[PDB]
Amino acid sequence: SQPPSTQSTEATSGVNSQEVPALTAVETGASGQAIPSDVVETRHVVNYKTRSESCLESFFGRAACVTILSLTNSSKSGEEKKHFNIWNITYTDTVQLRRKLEFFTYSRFDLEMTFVFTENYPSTASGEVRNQVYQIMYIPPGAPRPSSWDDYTWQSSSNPSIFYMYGNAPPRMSIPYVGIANAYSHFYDGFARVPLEGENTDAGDTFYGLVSINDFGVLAVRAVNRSNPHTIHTSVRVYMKPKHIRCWCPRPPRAVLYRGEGVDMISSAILPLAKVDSITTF
Amino acid sequence: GYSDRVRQITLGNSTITTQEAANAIVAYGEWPTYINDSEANPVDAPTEPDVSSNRFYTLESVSWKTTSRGWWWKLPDCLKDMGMFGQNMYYHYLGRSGYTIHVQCNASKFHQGALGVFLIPEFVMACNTESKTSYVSYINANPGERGGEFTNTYNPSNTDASEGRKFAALDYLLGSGVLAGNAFVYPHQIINLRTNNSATIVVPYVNSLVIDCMAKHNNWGIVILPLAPLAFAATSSPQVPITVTIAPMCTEFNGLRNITVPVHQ
Amino acid sequence: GLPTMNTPGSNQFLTSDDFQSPCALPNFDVTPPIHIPGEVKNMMELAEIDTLIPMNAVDGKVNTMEMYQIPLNDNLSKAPIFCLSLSPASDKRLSHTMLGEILNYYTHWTGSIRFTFLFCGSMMATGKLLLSYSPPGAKPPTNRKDAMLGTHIIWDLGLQSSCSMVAPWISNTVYRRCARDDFTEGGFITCFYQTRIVVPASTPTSMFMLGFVSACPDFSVRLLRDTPHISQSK
Amino acid sequence: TMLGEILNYYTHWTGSIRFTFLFCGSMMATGKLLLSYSPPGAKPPTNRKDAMLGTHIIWDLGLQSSCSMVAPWISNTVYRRCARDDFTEGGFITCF
Amino acid sequence: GAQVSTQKTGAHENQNVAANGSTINYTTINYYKDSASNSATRQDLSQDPSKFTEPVKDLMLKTAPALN
Ligand SMILES: CCCCCCCCCCCCCC(=O)O
Repeated sequence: SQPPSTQSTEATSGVNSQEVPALTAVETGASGQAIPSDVVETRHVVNYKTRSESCLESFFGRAACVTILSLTNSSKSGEEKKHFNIWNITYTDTVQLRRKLEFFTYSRFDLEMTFVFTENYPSTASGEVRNQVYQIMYIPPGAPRPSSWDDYTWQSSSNPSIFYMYGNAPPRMSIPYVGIANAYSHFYDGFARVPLEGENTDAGDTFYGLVSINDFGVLAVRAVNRSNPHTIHTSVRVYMKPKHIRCWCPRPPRAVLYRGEGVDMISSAILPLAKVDSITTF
Repeated sequence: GYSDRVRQITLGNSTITTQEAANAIVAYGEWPTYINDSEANPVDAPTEPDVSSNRFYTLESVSWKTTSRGWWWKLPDCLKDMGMFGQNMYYHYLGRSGYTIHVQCNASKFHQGALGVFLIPEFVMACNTESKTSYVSYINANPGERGGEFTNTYNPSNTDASEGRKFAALDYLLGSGVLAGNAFVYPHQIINLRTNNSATIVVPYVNSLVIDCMAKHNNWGIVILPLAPLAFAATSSPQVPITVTIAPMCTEFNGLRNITVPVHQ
Repeated sequence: GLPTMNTPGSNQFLTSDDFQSPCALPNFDVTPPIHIPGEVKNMMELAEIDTLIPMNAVDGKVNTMEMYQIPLNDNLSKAPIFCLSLSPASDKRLSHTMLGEILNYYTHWTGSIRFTFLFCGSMMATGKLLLSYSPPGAKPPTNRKDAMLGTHIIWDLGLQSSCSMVAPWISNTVYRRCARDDFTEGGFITCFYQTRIVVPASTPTSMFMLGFVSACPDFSVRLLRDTPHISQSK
Repeated sequence: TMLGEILNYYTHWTGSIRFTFLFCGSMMATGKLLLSYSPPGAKPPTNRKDAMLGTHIIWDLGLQSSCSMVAPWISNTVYRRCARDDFTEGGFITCF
Repeated sequence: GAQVSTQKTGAHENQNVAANGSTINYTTINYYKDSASNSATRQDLSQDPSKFTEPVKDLMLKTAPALN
């Protein structure tokens, strides 16, 4: 049927009573509940507006760029190691996506990934190069990981993968919720393990937070082509769009610039507000 | 009839009365309950103490001075040596509990000031070094009933390994980069000295798991801030105590093993 | 096979597209849900929570805790206590509240806004404060005389500690632009002493109040946009 | 006390005992007190933390000027001896 | 086995009623059987702000003193 609208306003009139919507006690933890009909005379208004843009599914329904990977296909031997790039999967590489996710403490969603490729020549001289193909392989935590672009793991006998020919539409794939827990945590107030009385008093220093517990594997991305005289540099933009999303606990959004994968602050950015000239400036 | 201000909370072998509370809050509208069979993770036979761990405990008091910038606690941690709750969290690998958090602070009618009491799930705080990230020792991260304090100065050390293992507990950013003014999103109550002398918040267990390991993770933290300064006007330096009293409730444990004894100083 | 034609839009990639993609992990058994307290379904549920306004973010107060404390005195004054422009995603002091930050993800907004003030003075002190809203066609309500010709509430400080003012959705449009403009003028918010705060012997003469802002139930937003507040280097 | 005087005519007694405290200060003054009973055995509650682990009530001073703490009848016997007989230790009552 | 559902209305839709016209419809077919492959879900405007704005054990009415 018709999607439910936001609050309509009834007509009201003057009041002289012991009922007092104007006063409350925010100490109770409750917000004030006053609406215009409680403090001013109002006219009747039918409200047909809906909160659809603001639904969480809508709010998060955008493919954000998360990371950029660099691949280089070159005949120069020192570039062999650059033919292949490994990405540690995270959403923390980009501030807009992590900031939106960090409005919530926990969330559950399925994930859509999109891979957008751009090629150019980093060299001082270009020339003919045949069309390249790229392989995106997902390597789950603990799975064998390649040492080179031409290693044995690329056979992809287990690890799922995508083969993309440059110039076609960007690949897009969907990953079902894969957290071990029943929701992904965006914060973890704890340690990966508990150091005991027989250990160093500074123990735990290096294994605190979400960073020490989550491991989502890596993206092993390589050009699959043989080297050519003219080097091709490829920029791979990895996008994420969470969908079918539920969130379980609101938080203040971060007000300051991020420093790394945790909640760490840089002193140069701990001043989030602009100054005003006066408390009385309109 | 009954007033809203007057209340009695009874759990286990202890009772708390109050004559000046702004009701009580049940975070997210939910009470602590025991795990339903349909959601259970472990297949161990659970331990469910009835009136042992589920009693109120009083944490070491802190003082409210006009120069304090706030106080904080990690919740499971603050009760780690508290009788049976303490012993059960160390004997069992896993455990779960909700809490009743009661904060007390007396003042006369001539005093003014206000304390915001906020309960923050996953209260993750920033390290105090710019050379490392998510860096904090177990010991500094988990101070016990003593809690910690907030400051208004960020003085990280990119060279001193010892200071870097302490938290960068700024008051205005709640130690994590979020303006405190938005802290109100979390369940909270205000001990406004001209209105209340106490606050009560009922806390359900909130996690991604039905049950977790208590020696590793602090499900909730407690943050108390001087939202409005203390003043008496009959002294150059007024002082009132703040005392936090906590009871676990609907507590259960699994994974019985040798008692865990964490690194400590 | 079926004859087809490829219409415009084929092979583009759109950020906001809605189209089925193949599953990466076919037959994957997804970890079952449990109930987790605190479920949020809509961003407006958070917009309606009262959060503090950094009303006093002036030199020496900016980015310190004191920016949230509005001073009050037992002294004679005909001056405004504070002033605010009612533009939630523009005014420097309103933009960073929870309501402000949520609105910084939207292009337009509508509905009424509530301002709640909590007196954090002594119990022995009393007084009356005038809170008001004056729609945009007005010149700035600089004097109490201008403030009292608009929408206003006289707040008697007493047994109940706080008072909520509602600034109704008075507009020449349906939704106002979140971004600052000249056209979508917010209107003015201010406060004056209605009387004076009267303080007895041995009671502090310098009090504070905490202002809060939240969305009303008729509140909504139109289109999603990225927030201007968080930067990133390359 | 009247209870003691009646019990001094008996060799054995049983049942819970109530301790009620009336605050007689000014009306303007406020504060809180901890009233606590510990079962017999172990070391006495010489500080607040130990008193706290026992049976206790927090008394908020206000209009209701009188708080009742009840020492439940926790015992390993049926009746306790009235005499200070170590077979039937009383338990401890403190206020902090 | 397609599912027909009402479309969100737009610029040329005469009624905000959203129950006027047989044309405000779209057809969804789920082509993949793994549910993660399904397109974005339906709008759901169910809300419960009381969890965050009035989480008070003892119900109080807005017209009554907040504190009795
Ligand atoms: C062939 C390439 C497919 C790559 C699949 C990677 C799936 C990653 C799941 C999302 C993990 C991030 C969620 C979180 O940090 O809370």
